[PDB]
Amino acid sequence: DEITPDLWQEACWIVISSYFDEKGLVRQQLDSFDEFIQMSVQRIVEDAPPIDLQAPPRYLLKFEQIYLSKPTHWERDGAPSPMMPNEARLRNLTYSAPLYVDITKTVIKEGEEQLQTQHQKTFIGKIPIMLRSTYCLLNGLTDRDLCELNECPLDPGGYFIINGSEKVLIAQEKMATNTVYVFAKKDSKYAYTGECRSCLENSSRPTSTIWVSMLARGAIGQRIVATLPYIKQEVPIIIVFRALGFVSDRDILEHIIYDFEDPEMMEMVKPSLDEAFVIQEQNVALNFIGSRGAKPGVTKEKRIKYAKEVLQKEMLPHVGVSDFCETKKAYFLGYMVHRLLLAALGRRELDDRDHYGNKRLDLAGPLLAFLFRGMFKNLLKEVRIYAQKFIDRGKDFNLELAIKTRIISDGLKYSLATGNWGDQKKAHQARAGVSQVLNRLTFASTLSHLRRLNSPIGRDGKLAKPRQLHNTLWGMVCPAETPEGHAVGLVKNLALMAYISVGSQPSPILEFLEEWSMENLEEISPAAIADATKIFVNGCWVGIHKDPEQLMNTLRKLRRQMDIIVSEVSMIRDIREREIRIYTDAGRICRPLLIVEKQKLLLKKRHIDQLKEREYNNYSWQDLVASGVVEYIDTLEEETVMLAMTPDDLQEKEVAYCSTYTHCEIHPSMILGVCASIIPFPDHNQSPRNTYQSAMGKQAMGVYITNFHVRMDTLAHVLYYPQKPLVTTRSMEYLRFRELPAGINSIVAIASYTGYNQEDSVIMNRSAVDRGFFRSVFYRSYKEQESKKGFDQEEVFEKPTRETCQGMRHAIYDKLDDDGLIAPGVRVSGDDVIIGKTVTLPRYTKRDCSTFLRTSETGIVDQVMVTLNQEGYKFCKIRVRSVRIPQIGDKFASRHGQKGTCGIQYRQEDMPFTCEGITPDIIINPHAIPSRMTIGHLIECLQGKVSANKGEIGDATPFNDAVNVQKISNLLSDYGYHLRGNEVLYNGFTGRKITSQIFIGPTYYQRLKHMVDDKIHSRARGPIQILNRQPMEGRSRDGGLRFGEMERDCQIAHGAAQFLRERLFEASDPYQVHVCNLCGIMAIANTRTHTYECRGCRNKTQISLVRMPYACKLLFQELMSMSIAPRMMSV
Amino acid sequence: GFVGIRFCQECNNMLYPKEDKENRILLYACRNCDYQQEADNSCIYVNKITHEVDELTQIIADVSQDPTLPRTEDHPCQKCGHKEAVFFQSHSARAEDAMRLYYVCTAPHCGHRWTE
Amino acid sequence: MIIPVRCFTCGKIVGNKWEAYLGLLQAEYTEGDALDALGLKRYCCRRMLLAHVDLIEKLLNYAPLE
Amino acid sequence: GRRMNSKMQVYSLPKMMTLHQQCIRVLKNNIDSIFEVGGVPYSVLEPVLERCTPDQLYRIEEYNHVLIEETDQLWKVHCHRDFKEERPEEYESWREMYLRLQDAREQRLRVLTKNIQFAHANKPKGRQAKMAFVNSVAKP
DNA sequence: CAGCTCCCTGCTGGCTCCGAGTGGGTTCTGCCGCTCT
RNA sequence: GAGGGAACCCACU
DNA sequence: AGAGCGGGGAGCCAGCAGGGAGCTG
Ligand SMILES: [Zn+2]
Ligand SMILES: [Zn+2]
Ligand SMILES: [Zn+2]
Ligand SMILES: [Zn+2]
Repeated sequence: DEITPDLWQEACWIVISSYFDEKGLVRQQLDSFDEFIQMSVQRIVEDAPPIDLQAPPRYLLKFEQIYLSKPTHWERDGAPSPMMPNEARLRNLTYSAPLYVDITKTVIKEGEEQLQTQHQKTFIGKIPIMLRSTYCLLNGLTDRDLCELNECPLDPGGYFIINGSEKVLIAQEKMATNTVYVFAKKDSKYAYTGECRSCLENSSRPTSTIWVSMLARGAIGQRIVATLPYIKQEVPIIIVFRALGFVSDRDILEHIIYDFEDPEMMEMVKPSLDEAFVIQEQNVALNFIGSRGAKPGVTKEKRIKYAKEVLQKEMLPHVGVSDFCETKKAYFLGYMVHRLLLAALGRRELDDRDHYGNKRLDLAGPLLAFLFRGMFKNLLKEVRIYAQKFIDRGKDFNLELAIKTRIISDGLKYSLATGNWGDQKKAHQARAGVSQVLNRLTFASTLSHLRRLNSPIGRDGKLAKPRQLHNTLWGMVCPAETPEGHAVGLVKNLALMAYISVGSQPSPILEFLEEWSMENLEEISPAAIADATKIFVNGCWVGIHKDPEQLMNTLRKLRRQMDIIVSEVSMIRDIREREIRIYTDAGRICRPLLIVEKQKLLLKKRHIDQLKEREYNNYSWQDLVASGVVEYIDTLEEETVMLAMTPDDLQEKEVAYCSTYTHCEIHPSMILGVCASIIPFPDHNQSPRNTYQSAMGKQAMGVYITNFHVRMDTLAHVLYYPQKPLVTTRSMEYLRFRELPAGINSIVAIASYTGYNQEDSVIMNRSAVDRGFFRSVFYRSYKEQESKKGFDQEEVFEKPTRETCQGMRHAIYDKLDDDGLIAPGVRVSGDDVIIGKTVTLPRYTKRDCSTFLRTSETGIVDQVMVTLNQEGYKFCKIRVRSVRIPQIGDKFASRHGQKGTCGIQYRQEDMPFTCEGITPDIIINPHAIPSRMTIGHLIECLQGKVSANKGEIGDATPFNDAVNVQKISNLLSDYGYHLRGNEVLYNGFTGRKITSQIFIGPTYYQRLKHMVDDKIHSRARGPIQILNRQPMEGRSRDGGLRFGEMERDCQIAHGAAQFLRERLFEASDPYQVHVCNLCGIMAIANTRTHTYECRGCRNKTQISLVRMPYACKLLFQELMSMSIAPRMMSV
Repeated sequence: GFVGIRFCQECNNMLYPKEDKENRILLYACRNCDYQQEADNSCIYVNKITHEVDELTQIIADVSQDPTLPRTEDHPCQKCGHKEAVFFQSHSARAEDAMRLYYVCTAPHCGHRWTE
Repeated sequence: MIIPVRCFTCGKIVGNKWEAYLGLLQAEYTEGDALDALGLKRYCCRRMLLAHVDLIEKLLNYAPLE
Repeated sequence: GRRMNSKMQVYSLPKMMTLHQQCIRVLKNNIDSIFEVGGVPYSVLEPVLERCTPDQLYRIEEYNHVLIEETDQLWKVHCHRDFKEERPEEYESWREMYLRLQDAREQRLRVLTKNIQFAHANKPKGRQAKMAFVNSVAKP
C-alpha cells in the first residue's frame, strides 16, 4: 500500500527516527576507530617487511597476530587495574590499551637448521582508545551501568582521553585517490594537466602522484609530457610507453586512442610522437628516464635498474606494484593521456576541485593508521639498530630490550595531545589542528565538534573557491554551520543523516565482475575497447563490459539486498563517456535516500507499520536497508540520480517536470547539521542569520552534560533552569536537545522602550532575573601537583608559614587547611590562596609557589579532589563555583542570530504590561529585525504564544506545508489574542496605554558564555614584559591594551602630538640612556658616582641624557648586535 | 575533411609524408625502416577553424537511458517515429557559442540523433 | 534542572505544581487541560510547566559522593 | 503562508490523432494496466506490444494464452535487444528460450551470490586483532 | 667583408608583502643514554 | 605588594 | 650508585643569455 500524502510526514519522521535509533550521531568516528583497531593495525604490522639482520648468522624477525587489551592502568606498584574513563579524566591519565604483538625470531647458522623462538604477546606500546568504541570499557553498557560508573548515557563518545583532556579528531578533506583529474593550470607552461593521486588500496603508504600534462602553445604542436614521481624532469609520454615495454606505435596508440577512425586524437598525439622519435628501444627509454632521476647513475645498468623500480613501484602504484603488470599500468597511463586529450579537445569537461566526489574524508581511522604506519616503521628501525649493534659483536639479543615501547605510546600520545599531526621532530611541517580539545560548553558544542570536517587549506588564502558553498554539499555537509572569520567555508559540519564510508575490500566485487561477463584488460584486444564500457574498481581499470544496463541493474540489485555489494559501495555510471566506476574506499560521504521506481516509492505502509513497533518486532533501519527500500548514495553517485524532493514530486503534474525520478529525499531538513537543526523556521531567516545561530548555539549556556558534578573541567557553565523550547523542530529529538537544553523561553516584547535596547541590545526584567531567569554557575578547576624536580627542588603541599617561606604574593593563607589545600565551602576572592605549595631551595629555605585564584573572581570552593597522577606524585584539582546572575552587558541570543547585550534591567513595576499583568522578560528593539530579515523570530514568537496557550509544543521543521503564518494566526485568534501577536501594552511608568500595539510572545532565548565580568579590564600600572619593558598581554596578566599603528595614525590625523607621546612614550616604556656627544653610541654612566664615560672616544665630559622608549634602546642595541651603528647625534 | 594517420607495416610504426620527385608523387615513407608506401590522398595536414558544425559524432546514443536527461514528446524520431526523445545541449568549450538542442531517440536500438 | 519556585514573568508559585502536572499527565489529561486544571491561566506560567525539563531525576541516578 | 513551488522543462501534443492512433497511444501510456484483452489479434495490437517490457509480455501471455504463437516474432525483438550474441537451435520458439535464458541467468546470479558469500567469509580466514585479556605486567 | 664588440629585450630566479584588537585553552621546554664509584 | 617563554587551537567584534 | 653533566598566492627587480646594429683590420 502506497503511503497516502496525509500520512507521509509521520512516515518520513518514523523512518528518520529509526535511523537515529540505530546509527546515532557520532557513528562515523566510532566506525572509523573500530575499523582502525580491528583491521588497520594488523595490516600495518603484517605489511611491514620482516627484519633480516646478518652481520655470519642470519636473524629473521617476523611480526604476527596482534593482541589488544582493554584500557588498563598500571600504578607504581605495577598491579594492573581496569581504567574507567572518569579515572583517566580526574587523574590526567591517557585512556589507552596495551597492544601486544606476536613475534617469531628464526636463527640461521652456517651448516645448521633454523631456530624458531615464539615471543607470544610482546608489548610494543599503548594505543589511545576512543570513548564508547568497541575496545572501550563503556561499550555494551546500559544507561544504569553508565550511571553507576558516573558516566553520562547521553554522552556520545567518539573522543579520546589524553592526559585527562578530551581530544576529538577533526576529519580532514583530502583529494580522492586513484582518480584521473584534468585541470587547466592557471598561467603555467601546461595548458591542461591530468593528475592521479595514486595509492594502492588497503595499504597505508603515502600517495604517489603522477602528472600527465600537455604544454602550452605560446614548436609544431601540443606536446604531452609526464611528471613522474622521483623523476625530476618532464619525460615525454611516448618515452614512458617505450620504457613500459612498447616499442611499436599501434601498441602505444591502441593503449591511448581507443577508436582509430577518430582523427583529432591522432593530430594531437602527433607532436608527442614526433618529439620522442629518437628513442625507440625499451632500455634506451629507461636510460633516458633514469638519467634525470633524483639519484643519477654513472653506470647505464644502475640507471636501468633505477627507472625500472620507479616505473615498477612508484609510477601508478594502485594499478600494480608487481611484475608482469605492464599491460594494466600501460592501459591506465593511456587512459590518463586519453582523458587529457578529451579535455584538451573540449570533448570532455575539466574536473572540479571543490566537488566532494573528488574528495575523501580522513576520519580517526585513516589518520591513526598513517600515524601508526610511521611509528611502527620507527619501532622496526629501532629494533634493527639494537639487534645489529648486538650481533655486530655480541652472541644474541633479547628482543624485549630491543622493543622501544615508548615509540608507539609517546608518538600517539603526542599527536593526539598537541594536534601537530605526524612526528615531533618535524613539527614545523606537521599539520596542526587535526586533534582538538573537545568543546564541552553545551551538548550542541559537543555534537558539533564530534561531527566536524576541515579543509586543509591555508586560512589566509584570498581565493574563495574552497570556501564557497559548493552545490555538492547537499545533504552531506550543513549549508549553514561554518565559522565566521578566517575559517569561513573551510571548517564544516556533517548533515544529520550523512554517513562517511568506513572502507571495504574490493575483492568480492572483483570475483563477481569476473564471473559476470567482464573481459579483463589482460585478455582483450584494444579494438574491443572503443564501444565497450570501461569498468573501474577503486580507480583501477579492471576490464570492459558490453551490456551496461544489465550490469548496472545487477550490481544495484545486489547492493539493495545486502549481498556481495555492501551498502556503502558506490557505483557510478557515466553514460556519456562509457564508464562504470566502483568505489569501495573509505572517506566517501553518503546519505540514505528512498528508492523511487516507476514513479512510485518502494517504501510502503507495511514498513512504517513494522517500524512503529521497533521495540517488539526487532525491526530497525538495517532491515529497511536490507529490504531494498533505502539506499546510501554518495556524491559521485548523486550526479547520476534524479532526486524527488518530496513524494509529491512523483505525482503527475499539469506541467510534468520529470517522470524518471530515481530516488527521493527522506526529508529535506536533513541537509542541516546539528547546530542548524535547533533553528525554528530556518527557511524564513536570512542565511547569514542561520550561520550566526549555528555559531552562537555552541556558545549558549545550558547543562553541557549530565555528570557535570563528577567532572573537573577547566571552564564549565551550567544554567539554573534550562527549558526545552516551546517551538522545536523534529530534528531536535535526535540531538537530545529536550534532555540537555540550552536556553529559556522568554516573554519577548519587540518594542521601543526607553531607548536602552537600541543597536542590538535587550532590556531584561530585573524581577524575572531575581527569580532565577537565566541565572547560572561558572565552574573553574585548578590543578596542581607536587612535582619532584631532582633531589633539591621538592615542591610539597604544605600550608605556608611566613617564618620559613619566601617569594609570596603577600596574601592570607588562613583559609588553607593544614594539608596545604583549601576545603569545599570556603568563599574565595581574587587574591586568595587555594593551594599551598612550597619548593625546597638549595633562612628562607622554602619558596612559595602557591596556586592563587583568578583575579577579581569571587566564588566558593565547590570540590577538592586529591589523587595520584601517573608519576605517583600527589595531584589535586579544585573546582570553584561562581554564581553568575544576568547583568548589564551579558550577551543573550535568540535562535535566529539576534545576539545582543543586556542594556538595562527594569523591575516588574517598571516594565510594560499587558492587560493580564504579563510583563516581558526581554524587550528587543524593532530595528534589529528589518535589515536582518529574521522573520523566523517573529513566527517563533507567534507559534510560541499559540503553543503556550494551547499546551502543545510547536513544530517548526523548516520545510513543512502544514505550518504557515496564517494557520498560526488563526490558532492564536482562537484563544482571544490578536491574530498577529500584537497586544495592548501599558506604560509601566505612567500606566498609560502605548499607542502602538506591541508584538509580544514566548521566544527561546539562550544566554551566551560572553559575560561582561569575564571581559572587563583596566590598568593603571603593573606588570611589564621582561624583554621590551612594555605592559603585559591580556587581562589575565594585568596587561595593557595595544595602542597599535592605526591608533597612532588616527592620533596623527588628530594632530595630538603630546597625546601621541604620552601613549607611545610615557604610558608604555619611558627610559633614559646616556649618549656620547661625539660618536652617538650609548655610553657607560655610573649615576651613583656621576662617572659618565664613553669608550671608543675616551670621552668623560661630553655625555648627554636622552629620553627614549625602552623599545628604541632595545632596537638600537639589536642593531649594534647586527653590526650597525645608530649614531644618535644630538646636534 | 580530416585525413587519418598512416602506419608502417614492417616495424608496426608511424609513416611520414615525403615527396618523391622521380615520379613527382607523394609517398608515406617510414623512417625507422626502409618501408615506403604511395599515398591515396594528397592531403597531409588539414585544420578546421569554423568547421565545427557537426557535433553529432561526439554524441553517443546511450544517453537515451539517462534518468537525469530531459525527455520530450514534441520531437518525434525520423528513423523509427518514436514519440519519446531526450534533449540536451553540446557542452564543449567549442559549443559555448551555441545553445542548440541535440535530441536522441529514447526507444531502444534506434539511436537516431538530430538537431532542431 | 528542577522546577522553578516561581514563574519568571509574574511570580505565580509553580514549584508545587510539577508533580501534580506529571500525575495529571499520567492520568491521560492533555497538556492544555492539565495546565488548566492547575490554575495556570496566563501563558507565562503555562510555558513554565510546559517547557520544563526535570534533569534532577537523572542527576539522582549518580551515587552520592557526600 | 503558502509557498509557491513549481518547475518546467523548457523547450523549442500538436497532432491529428484519429481513433486507432488515440487508442494505441492511450495504451502506450498505460501498458501495465491490462488484465486480459479478450479476443484481440496481434496485428491491431502491433505497436503497443513493441513498446513493452518482457515482464508485461509474460503477464499478458499468461493471461491471454492463445496469443503466444503470434507473439514469438516480437520475442526476437526482445532477443536481439537483450541476448543479441545468441541464436536459437532447431525447434526453438523465441519465447521459451528467452524465459530459459532469463531463468538460467538469475540462477547463475544466485549461485554466484552463494559462492562468493561462502568463499570469502566462511571458507578463508581474515587476520584480525583479538582480545588479549592477559593483564600482563610487561608495562609496570 | 668576417668576426668581434656593444648595447636592447626575453627569460628565470629571487625576494618580500598578506586588517586591527580581544578573551580562553592545552602542550612543549627537556631527552635521553651515559662514565664515575 | 610582585616570577617564564613559545607553538597551536577555539572563540569574540 | 645514584646524582649530575654532555651531545599558498600575488607582484617587482636583478642578473644572464639571446638578438640586432656598428666597427676595424
Ligand atoms: Zn663616543
Ligand atoms: Zn617501418
Ligand atoms: Zn527513433
Ligand atoms: Zn506566570
